[PDB]
Amino acid sequence: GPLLVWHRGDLRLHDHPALLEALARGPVVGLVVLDPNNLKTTPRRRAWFLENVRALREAYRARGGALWVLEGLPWEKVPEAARRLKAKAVYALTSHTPYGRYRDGRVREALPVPLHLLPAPHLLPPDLPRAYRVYTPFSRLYRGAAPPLPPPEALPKGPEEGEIPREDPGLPLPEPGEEAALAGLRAFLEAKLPRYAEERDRLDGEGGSRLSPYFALGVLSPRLAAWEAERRGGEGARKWVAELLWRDFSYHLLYHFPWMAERPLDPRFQAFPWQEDEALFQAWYEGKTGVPLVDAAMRELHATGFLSNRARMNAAQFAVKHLLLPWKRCEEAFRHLLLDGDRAVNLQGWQWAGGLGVDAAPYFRVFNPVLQGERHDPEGRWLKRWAPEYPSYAPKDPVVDLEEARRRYLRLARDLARG
Ligand SMILES: Cc1cc2nc3c(=O)[nH]c(=O)nc-3n(C[C@H](O)[C@H](O)[C@H](O)COP(=O)(O)OP(=O)(O)OC[C@H]3O[C@@H](n4cnc5c(N)ncnc54)[C@H](O)[C@@H]3O)c2cc1C
Ligand SMILES: O=c1nc2n(C[C@@H](O)[C@H](O)[C@@H](O)CO)c3cc(O)ccc3cc-2c(=O)[nH]1
Ligand SMILES: [Cl-]
Ligand SMILES: [Cl-]
Ligand SMILES: [Cl-]
Repeated sequence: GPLLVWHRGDLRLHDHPALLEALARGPVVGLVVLDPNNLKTTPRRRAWFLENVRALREAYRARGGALWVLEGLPWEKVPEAARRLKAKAVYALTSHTPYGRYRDGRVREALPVPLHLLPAPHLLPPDLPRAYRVYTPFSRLYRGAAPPLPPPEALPKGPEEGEIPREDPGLPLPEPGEEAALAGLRAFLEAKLPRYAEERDRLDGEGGSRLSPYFALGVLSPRLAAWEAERRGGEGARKWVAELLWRDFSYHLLYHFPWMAERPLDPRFQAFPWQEDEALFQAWYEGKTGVPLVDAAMRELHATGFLSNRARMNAAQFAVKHLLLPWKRCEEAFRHLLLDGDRAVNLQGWQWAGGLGVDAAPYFRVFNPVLQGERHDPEGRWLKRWAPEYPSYAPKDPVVDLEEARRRYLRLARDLARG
């Protein structure tokens, strides 16, 4: 009887504890379940996930192995596959999310064989006992990456079942699959890493790796990435690994503070008088604010499914601080546009950019959207690609009065934080 390897947000063969744990015991068959709880999302994200599942199947086939893909609720389909295959047990990487725990609990109940869950590779795990709200103390627990696990060589023969739907992303996807991811990683470490510290705050994000869409789906292990960067070493290297660690900090935060999906981490802000306003929400959402930087960011996001960190923090903070828009709606609309959209990481980013309690980032830091563009888009090349409407970073009939909006937020936030 084979062992089932159930891939979720780990669509790869390299550094995959569940895959190896299973293969060491006997023949394996891989499984992906196309779960409506994750797939009732935007076309771009459905297609990014589907095409990486397709790539993983190709990877299994190229090694002579079998990847099943079934559609439906995991607690129906996983036991289905285990019965049809006569599997002895199912292996998967632990998910520490509320839905991960719910789903895996229901799967374990419905399976008449063990579900063996192994820790996913991390730089630091999300579920350490100590809760940290601040990145520095959390980051000090990291002492360098453990070595990643090899991929299998050839995989054991088995029967393949199930179809992988072809869906329209509506935009150009990156090349899916771990072969493309690993090529991307090795090029970045070679060419860009040396100046990463000096170039990671560009509005165009061209100093960075552009690997988040692979990290989000586990197509690339963060442990392997951290290990490879550390073997490279030099100055870029420490700073880039620090950013990998921000990803793990985000999982840590949502794990210890699950209620931050509902309300600010900082309790002083839980009564902030946000101002719902359909028109303003839409102006922001569609990048029609009259603020060049913000409009460029949101138009790039709509068209591509990616945005640099420096653009994300400007676009997100503008909504929260300059527009006073309810953050939850904005957060969710933002995640749905992102190929790398990842609930914990996006929540972290929004609560950080919004001055809502992450990393004790102070309320009083308010981006000046013309200075931000001046500092992070040299000859204005980025503004020109994405909103050439605008001759400069100067706001052009902005949907709000920018200085008043600034003064208004700071007044409100000064009352709240210091009262
Ligand atoms: C408002 C806001 C929302 C965000 N939403 C998401 C999201 O849903 N999914 C997502 O993957 N990232 C999100 N980010 C984090 C970050 O901006 C992206 O991961 C980054 O832009 C990816 O570009 P890159 O791969 O070139 O990063 P690099 O600079 O090359 O960094 C390497 C990797 O480290 C991680 N990383 C880098 N910066 C951060 C960060 N600020 N926080 C957490 N991890 C980080 C990512 O996994 C990234 O691929 C958000 C940031 C903000 C401020
Ligand atoms: O196991 C799945 N994971 C999917 N995930 C990956 C996870 O959400 C996965 O369940 C883990 O994130 C939790 O173990 C997706 C992620 C996206 O960004 C977009 C689409 C999906 C779709 C699925 C899916 O159908 N099945
Ligand atoms: Cl979603
Ligand atoms: Cl177990
Ligand atoms: Cl190891």
